[PDB]
Amino acid sequence: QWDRLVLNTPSFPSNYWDKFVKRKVLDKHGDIFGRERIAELLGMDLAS
Amino acid sequence: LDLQKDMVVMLLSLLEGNVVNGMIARQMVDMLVESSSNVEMILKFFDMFLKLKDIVGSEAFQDYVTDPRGLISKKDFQKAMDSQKQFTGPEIQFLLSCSEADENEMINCEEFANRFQEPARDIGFNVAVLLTNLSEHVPHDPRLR
Repeated sequence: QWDRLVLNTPSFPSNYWDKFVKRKVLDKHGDIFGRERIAELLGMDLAS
Repeated sequence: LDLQKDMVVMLLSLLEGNVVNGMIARQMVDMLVESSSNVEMILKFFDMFLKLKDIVGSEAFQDYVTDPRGLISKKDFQKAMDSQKQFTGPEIQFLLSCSEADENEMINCEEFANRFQEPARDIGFNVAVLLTNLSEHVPHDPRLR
C-alpha cells in the first residue's frame, strides 16, 4: 500500500540501477491493461 | 468435438503401456507430423478461443466497449483486438465472422467469449493429455516440440 506513492513519481528508480523499468513495464503490460492507463499509473508521458 | 474427444481417447488407449521411445509412440508422432497442418489448425482454434475468453475480460476491451447495453460494434471489436495485438489480421477477421453480430453490427462480447468454452473443454483437455504423454514418452524429437 505504501509503495503506491512512488509509482508515478518522476524519480522512481533513484538507487536501483534499472532506470528503464517504467518503459519495460509499459511494453510488457501495455497491451492487455492499456498503454494510457499504464502511463497514468507510472507517471509517464508517451510523447516525451 | 465429442467425436474428436472419442478419437483422442482411442489414441491414448493405443499409447497405453508404451515405453519411452516406443514404436507406437513414434508412429503416432509421425502421423501427427503427416497431419501437421490440420493439427496446427485445431490447436489454433483452441488457442484463439481461450485467448478471446481472456481478452474480453481485459480492461482495455472493456474500455473499448461503450454501449450501455454492453454490446460492442464490429469496428470497435476490430480496433480493440488490433490494440491488444495478440491476434493477426486474418484471425481477427475470423473472430468477427464467428461473432454473430446483429443487423446493427453489434456483438454480445460475453456470449461470444463463452460460446465455445464448455463445448471444447473435453477435447482440449484430451489433446493436452495426448501431447503431454507423447512429449514425455518421446523426449528427444524436435517435431513434437
